[PDB]
Amino acid sequence: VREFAKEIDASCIKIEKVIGVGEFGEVCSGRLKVPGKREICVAIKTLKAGYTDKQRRDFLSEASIMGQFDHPNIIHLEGVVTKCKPVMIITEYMENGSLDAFLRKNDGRFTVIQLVGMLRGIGSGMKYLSDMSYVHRDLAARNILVNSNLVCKVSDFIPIRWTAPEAIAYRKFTSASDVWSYGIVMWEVMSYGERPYWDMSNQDVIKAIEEGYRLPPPMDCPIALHQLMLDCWQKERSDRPKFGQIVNMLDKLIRNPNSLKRT
Ligand SMILES: Cc1nc(Nc2ncc(C(=O)Nc3c(C)cccc3Cl)s2)cc(N2CCN(CCO)CC2)n1
Repeated sequence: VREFAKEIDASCIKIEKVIGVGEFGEVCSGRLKVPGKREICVAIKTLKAGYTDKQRRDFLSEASIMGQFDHPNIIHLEGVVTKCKPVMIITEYMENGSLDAFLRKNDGRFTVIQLVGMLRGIGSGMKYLSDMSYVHRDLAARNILVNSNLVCKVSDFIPIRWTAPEAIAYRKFTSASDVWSYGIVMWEVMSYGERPYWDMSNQDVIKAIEEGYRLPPPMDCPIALHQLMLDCWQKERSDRPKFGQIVNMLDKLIRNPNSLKRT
């Protein structure tokens, strides 16, 4: 048996403002208050006006997939509204928005241990997804959300410079190509949201990677963290660490913080 999205009575939802817009539709912030339970802030996603039946189905599919996941580092689904129009997907509200934006607005503001904690959370969520045979395909800081307590959660259920060479060249997407992407996310985090490969063109990036180029340590990045990035970017996908190993390695760095001394 599979999980599913719970139906939420529309009277329990109060939409407060629009906080994002896309080609798919839009996202709002609001409040959810169910009888007997404390009010929580939520995010509310809707389809573009005039959506078709097919679009409505593909939409309620993002919800059914999300309903399968219950982990502290994966965005939490509250439920759906389907008995009323328009259709909506409701999740927890992540107060600090996307990780890329958040770090760029807070350049230099966190400690190494805080940053490593964020990476450990992302890794834990990815271990959970990969455990379940899911492949994200689009792992990047822009697709991670952050709450008030700095907890990072995987969201978003070809970006060339986040994508493993075998996924670009042979369309082979696996957890191991997600691990490559995770390495890029590590670099984004430790650089406070710099653009991977800077001004290099997509073509230049592809050629450089094939010739053995890998990104350098971000400014003031511990060597141990950069070495882990390099492990994630092994050419042969089978040579990359698994997500469980990544999390274990981060846990060991956090437990033995002197290991973060060398830069
Ligand atoms: C675009 C945006 N989202 C934020 N938080 C979100 N939490 C959950 C989100 C989400 O999309 N859920 C979701 C849904 C609903 C359906 C399917 C799949 C998913 Cl994953 S979006 C915060 C934010 N900020 C704006 C700027 N800042 C200043 C403050 O006023 C900080 C806050 N902006």
